[PDB]
Amino acid sequence: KEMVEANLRLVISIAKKYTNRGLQFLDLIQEGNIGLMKAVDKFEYRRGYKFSTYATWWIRQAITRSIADQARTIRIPVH
DNA sequence: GCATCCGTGACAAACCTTCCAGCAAGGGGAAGGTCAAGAAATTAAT
Repeated sequence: KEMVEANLRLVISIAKKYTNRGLQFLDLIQEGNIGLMKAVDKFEYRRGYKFSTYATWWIRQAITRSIADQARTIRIPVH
């Protein structure tokens, strides 16, 4: 909880590059929230990296997944 | 018990799984479509 609450600035700073008129801001924010929640258990911090750098890829994956599944009436898949 | 603030009308990029249609070059099963034999039903001799 404190890990995901200390890094909401990460999702609200990464959600600037995908602010198109397909979805609202809050859906992308809460999809990046579950992407960061997956990155918490996928972190494995013993390599010596920061959480923002590895969490950026997971949150961008969740953002692309939300813009692929949602933001379109005809649901076109992610590929 | 009185002044004052909101509804509401306005002709990215790779990575990996399952699932399904095509072209070989066609055969076979299920299901539905047409030809030559004998049997019903009519008539011209008493």
